[PDB]
Amino acid sequence: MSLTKIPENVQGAVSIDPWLEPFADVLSERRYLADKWLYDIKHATPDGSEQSLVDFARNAYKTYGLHANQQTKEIVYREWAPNAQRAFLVGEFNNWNEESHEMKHKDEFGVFSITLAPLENGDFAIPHDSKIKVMFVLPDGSKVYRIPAWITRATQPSKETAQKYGPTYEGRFWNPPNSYQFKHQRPKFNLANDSIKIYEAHIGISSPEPKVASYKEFTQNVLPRIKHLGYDAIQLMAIMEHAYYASFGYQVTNFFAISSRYGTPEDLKELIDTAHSMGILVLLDVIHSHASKNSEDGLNMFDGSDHQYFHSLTSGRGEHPLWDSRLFNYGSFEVQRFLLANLAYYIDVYQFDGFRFDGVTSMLYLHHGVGVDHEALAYLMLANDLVHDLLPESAVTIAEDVSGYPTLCLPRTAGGGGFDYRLAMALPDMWIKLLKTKQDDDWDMGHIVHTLTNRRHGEKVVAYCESHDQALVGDKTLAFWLMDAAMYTDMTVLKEPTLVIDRGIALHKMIRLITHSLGGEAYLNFEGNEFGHPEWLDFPRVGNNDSYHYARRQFNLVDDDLLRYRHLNEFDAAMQNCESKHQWLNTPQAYVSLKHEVDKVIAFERNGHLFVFNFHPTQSFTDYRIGVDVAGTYKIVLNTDRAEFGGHNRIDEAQEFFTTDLEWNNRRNFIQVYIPSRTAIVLTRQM
Ligand SMILES: OC[C@H]1O[C@H](O[C@H]2[C@H](O)[C@@H](O)[C@@H](O[C@H]3[C@H](O)[C@@H](O)[C@@H](O)O[C@@H]3CO)O[C@@H]2CO)[C@H](O)[C@@H](O)[C@@H]1O
Repeated sequence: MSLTKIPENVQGAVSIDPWLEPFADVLSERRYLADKWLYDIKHATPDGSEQSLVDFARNAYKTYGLHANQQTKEIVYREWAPNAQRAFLVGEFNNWNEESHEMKHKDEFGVFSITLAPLENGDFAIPHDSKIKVMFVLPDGSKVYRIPAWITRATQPSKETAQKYGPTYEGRFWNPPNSYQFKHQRPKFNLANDSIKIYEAHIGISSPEPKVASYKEFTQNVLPRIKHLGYDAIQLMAIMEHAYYASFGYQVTNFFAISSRYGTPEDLKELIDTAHSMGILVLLDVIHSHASKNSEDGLNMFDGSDHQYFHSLTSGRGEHPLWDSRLFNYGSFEVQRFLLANLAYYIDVYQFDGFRFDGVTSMLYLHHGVGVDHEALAYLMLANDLVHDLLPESAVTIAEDVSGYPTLCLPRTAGGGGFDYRLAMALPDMWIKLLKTKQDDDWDMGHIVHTLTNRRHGEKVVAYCESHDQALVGDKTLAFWLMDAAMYTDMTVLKEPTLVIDRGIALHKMIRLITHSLGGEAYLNFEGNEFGHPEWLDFPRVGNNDSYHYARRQFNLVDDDLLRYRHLNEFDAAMQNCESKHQWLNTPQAYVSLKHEVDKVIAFERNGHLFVFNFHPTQSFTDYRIGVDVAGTYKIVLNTDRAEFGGHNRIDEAQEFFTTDLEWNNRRNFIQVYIPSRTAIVLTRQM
C-alpha cells in the first residue's frame, strides 16, 4: 500500500522520463552522495565557513605544485605524500643534493612544503626549464624519486639520459621570463541556444610529414583550415602529458602538464588565443577515468604506498581489466581536490572552453563495462558543477559513454549527471554494417531513420558518422569502405569517375549530411575525414616498427584543385556554414514526413528547414512531391550535386519552390523537387 517513493532531488529527471520512476530511490542516493561531497568541499575552509566550488578548485592549483613569486623571487613547493616520512627537493638547481633542501614541514593533511629563497644575486633558486624531482624517504628507510604530481612540464629524456636511466620522463620547472599574455576574448557562445560543430584534432599528426608536428605549426597551418570549414569548436585530443605516444593521449602520466612533444605551454596558449581570435572554441580531452601505471614519471606508488591516488591492488578495485592502468579513489578528499583543480587549471590557465571526459563508461560501472560506481559518478557530478560554474551558460561538457547511462546528460538539479552532451557512439557502426553487409538496393530507410533519431529525451547528443576510434588501424574509414585504396589517378577531376568513385563521393556527402541534420543536437568530425582522407591513422609502435608513415594528415590533398578531395572538403565547409546561418543542430528532433522504402527517399523538417535525400542507387525522380507544413516560397541552401562539391550539377539551385495548398504526407502543403539518384538538398523558406 506504500506510496511509490519519488524523492524531490530526482523529481526533475523522473518528470522528463517517467521510465525512471522505479529507479527513483537509487537515483536519489547517487545524487545525494554528490551533494554531500559538494557541501564537504564548500566548507573545506580554515574557519569552516562556506566557499564557492570555483574558489576551492582555484585555491588548490594556486597552492599545490610549484609556484614562483615574481615579486619576492621566492619559490614555494607543496606535495601531498602521507605515506612518506621525509621529502626532499632535488634537481639541477642543487646538483641533486639529497640533504640540502628537505621539505621539513609536513602538515595535518600529509602535505610537505618548502619555500626557496632567492639566490644571493636575486635570481630564482631554480633555473627556468631545469630538471627537478622530489625524493621521499619512506618509513622503512628506502628512497623513491618522483616527478612532482602537479608539475606543468615533463620532457622525454635525451638519448644519453635514456641510455643510463631508461625512457622515464623528466620533470621541468617552467618559469619563463615572459609568459604568454592572452589577447583575445572567448567567442560568444550560449550552450542552451547555440549549435556546436566540433573539429576533433590531434596536434602531433596535424601535418603531412611523418613526425610529431608542433603547437606552432597547428596554429599557423591548421587553424585557418578549420576556420575555412566553419567549425564552431576544436576538440584537442592527447594534450595531457602521456609518455606513450601511441596511446592517443589515453595513458596520462602528468595530469597538469600539457604534452611537451608538441612544444611549450606558451605555444599552446598562443594556439588557443588564436583560435579564439577566429571565433572558435577549444575543448580539451580530459582523461580522469584512469592513470598510467608508470611510477616515477607517473602517480603509481607516488608516496611509496598502494592507497594514495588509487584503489589498492588488493582491493580488487585498483586496476583496469584491459588498459593496464590504475583506478582513482574518487572518495579520497585529496584526489577530489587534485582532479577538480585540474579542470579549473585548464579552463583558467589555458582558456580551454570545456571538456570531453573520456572513459566515462569505465568510471560509471564497478565492472567498467567489461552495478553503478557511486563514487565515480559523484565525482563526475562535481566535475560538471565546477565546469559550469567556471563559465556560466557557456561551458561545454561532453561524455564519452558507450553505455548510454540514463540521466547522464540531464541537469544536476533534476537529479542527473550534469553533462551537456554525450557522444552518439553507436552511429558509425550503423554506416559500416550497411556498407559492409547490405547491397544498395536493400537499404532500409526506416531503420536508418530509427537509429539516427533513437535518442533519450532531454539528453543532447554529438552525432558523427565516424570518429578517432574508427580512423585507427583497427578499422576502415568511410572513405575506405566507399573507395578502397583510391589514388591520385582515380581522384583526378580531368576524367569521368568510375562508378565506384562516383558512388563513393556522393554517399560520403550524403552520409555526413543526414548524420549532421537528423542524428543529434551537435556534430563532430575527425581531422581529415571532412575531405575523405585516404588510408588510415596509425601511431609509431612496436607492431609497425615505430613508423610515423600513418601518423600524419595529408592536408596537401585539399589544396590540389585538380583532385576530388577538395570537392569533399568544400561540401563540408558548405554544410557547416549552412547550419550556422540556418540552425538545425541545437533544436528539437526532426518531424519526418517520408521514409519511402521503394523510392529510397527520406524527407523531414527540422527547425522549419526542409531536408530531402534520394538514396536510391539508380533511380532519379522529377517533380517528386514533398510535404511541407508552413506554406510559402522555398529555396535550396545546400545541394550535394553542386559541381564545386564534386557533383554533376543537375539541380537548378536558382529555382523558386512554391508550395501548393493540398495535403500530402500528412502535411498541409507540398513542393515538387528534382532529386537525382544519390543526391540530397536542404531548403529554407524565404522571408
Ligand atoms: O644524481 C644525479 C643523477 O641522477 C639524477 O636523479 C636520479 C638520482 O640521483 C638517482 O639516485 C636515481 O636513482 C636511480 C637508480 O640510481 C638507478 O638504479 C635507476 O635504475 O633507478 C633510479 C631512477 O629513479 O633517481 C634519479 C632519477 O631522476 C638525475 O636523473 C640525473 O640527470 C643525474 O645525472
